[PDB]
Amino acid sequence: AIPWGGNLEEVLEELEMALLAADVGLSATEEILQEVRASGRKDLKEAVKEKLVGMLEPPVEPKGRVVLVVGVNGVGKTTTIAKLGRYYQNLGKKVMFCAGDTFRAAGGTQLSEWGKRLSIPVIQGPEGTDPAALAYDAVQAMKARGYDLLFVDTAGRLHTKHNLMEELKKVKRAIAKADPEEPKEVWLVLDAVTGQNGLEQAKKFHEAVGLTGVIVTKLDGTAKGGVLIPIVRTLKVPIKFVGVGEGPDDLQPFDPEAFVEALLE
Amino acid sequence: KVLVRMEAIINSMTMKERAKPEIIKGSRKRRIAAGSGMQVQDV
Amino acid sequence: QLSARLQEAIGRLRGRGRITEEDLKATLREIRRALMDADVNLEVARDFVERVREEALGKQVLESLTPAEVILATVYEALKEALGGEARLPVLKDRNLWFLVGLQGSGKTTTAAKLALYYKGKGRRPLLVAADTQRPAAREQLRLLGEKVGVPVLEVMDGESPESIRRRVEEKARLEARDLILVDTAGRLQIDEPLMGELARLKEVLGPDEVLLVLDAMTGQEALSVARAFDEKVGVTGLVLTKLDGDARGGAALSARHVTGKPIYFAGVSEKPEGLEPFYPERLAGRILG
RNA sequence: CUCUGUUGGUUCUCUGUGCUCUGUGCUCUGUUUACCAGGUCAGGUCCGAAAGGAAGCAGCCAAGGCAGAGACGCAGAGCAGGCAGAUGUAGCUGGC
Repeated sequence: AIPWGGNLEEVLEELEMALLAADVGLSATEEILQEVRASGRKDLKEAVKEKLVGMLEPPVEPKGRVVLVVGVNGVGKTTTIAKLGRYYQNLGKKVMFCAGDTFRAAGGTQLSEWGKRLSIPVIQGPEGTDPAALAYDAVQAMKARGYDLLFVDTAGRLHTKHNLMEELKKVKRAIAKADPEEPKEVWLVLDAVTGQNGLEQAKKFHEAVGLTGVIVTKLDGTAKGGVLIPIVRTLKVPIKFVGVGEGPDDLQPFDPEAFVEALLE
Repeated sequence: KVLVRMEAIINSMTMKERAKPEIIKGSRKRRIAAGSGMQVQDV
Repeated sequence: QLSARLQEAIGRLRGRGRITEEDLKATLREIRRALMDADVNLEVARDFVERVREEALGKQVLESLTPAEVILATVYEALKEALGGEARLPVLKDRNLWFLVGLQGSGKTTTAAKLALYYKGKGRRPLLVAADTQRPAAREQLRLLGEKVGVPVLEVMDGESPESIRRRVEEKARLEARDLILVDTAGRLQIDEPLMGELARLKEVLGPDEVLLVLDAMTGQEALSVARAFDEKVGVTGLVLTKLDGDARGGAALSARHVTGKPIYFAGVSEKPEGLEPFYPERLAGRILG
């Protein structure tokens, strides 16, 4: 607990104990402390809150129709798409899924179980096929029939391997072959238990396809997940959604005042 | 992938070219290159 | 040579002046979470920072001129003492019976070929025994690695009693005059009871002196659950840390000694039988923090 | 320098007897031939995301090929071993 209303030496010290335990950064945490010391304000509870909202900011409606969902291993990419299908069907949008996890075992069969529960059709395929061209047949079934949104699924790939990052560039030019305007929105799925490895992941995925939004999962535990602050500082990429569970209805919109309130506790 | 490309040049050769490598001239170098899928500089 | 998290935690205290009691708790919370990224358990990381807290007030870090050079020196000497201290080798008797236990995919058959070449050039005579029957082609794997070094292998049949195995081990170690006996067991879990009750029966009939536990460097938070189950039911007296060739830190060795209290002896750096060097608590002290 | 019967010599084709030599016809068998408009084509490539396709050299196989052992048809050029067969023979010397 941080005591608000004491001396200048104890308020700035207990603030550093809460930020470094929330996975913020190295040069990111050092930049916040130098701005409060040269300000000169008595109300230190509202002074730090106005600085943290400006670091995150550069219903939520997408810019395009086809969205590309990317991520690494152990984050739950297939679990995030199941939450995004419940939020948009209550408003009035026609959503359709696309399976692209044929590299991992039981990955393309996982989205088929959540697709029969939400009554949303999934475009499947055999094991050992290409996930880039299976997304091309999903764009041709959107323009011919009459669907609004489309979510593409990817495989479990790392940032260190160059052989799997060149396969990610083949998914971008596959959707751009049918419709030159698409893709517009590229979302990334990160975890809350990740330390300083999440900063190295965001720089490699922006050089490949180009990120326009970041989503974070597993916020219901002991981890706060403040690894979103150093990404909007250098790359200028905004935040979209937050995940507070494993269920379909567990998806709340991004509120810059509610994320800072739970970070300092 | 360098080892399988070296064996690829020997597999396109005849039994007289493997036992005697000095007879492989300009007319023979183009037959071995087009039969393996490589260039003249690789042979 | 330090890591990303420990380059800013020790780096911000340089050129500021004298510190308070609130600065010590702010630095120790960063070392606690730097261990969790280096594959150490949360219960062991909480008990480590409470040990350094009592040693920091004794050396007087509050009245010191340079705070960054004292905190970095206390964690370097406390981690060195928590891993073993110095390079200690096992006590060699007239008749030695060693045991190699572990998990699935840890490399128990790979470590059995390393200990058969290190003691052969010094003056001791090795002997290999294979008790792995559940895994296919496991008795053939130690036979190919035993011919590479020149040590004879003893193969156990399927469905044999623990009293019949001791009858063939004491017969081959008397005629050929073998002193060092290496027993290679099968891969089993911590929660599986039928396989752990057979291992406790194999310890009672034979009667070993040094029981070595082969643990991998890529083991996460479940490193405390393996070391507690193998000590109370069976009885671990030694630890071996294999696969230190990659980008792994090897923090699973800290979560294993805190609950048992038994020192670590050997370390593996390569997949070849020639790649074996003694455990140095000074080399791993700059790898977990680095 | 009548012809006849037994009987004697060359140059004809030929028809049959079975041999032997060559070309073949093609075929059989051993051996020979890098690429130069054959078939199948391991790798290794390329075209694709893939599914699926293509060129394509070795090899081999085929085709060209070089030679003998083949039953022999179909045939000409050969000798001397053949008792010997079918319609003419022309010159010279004999014997009847």
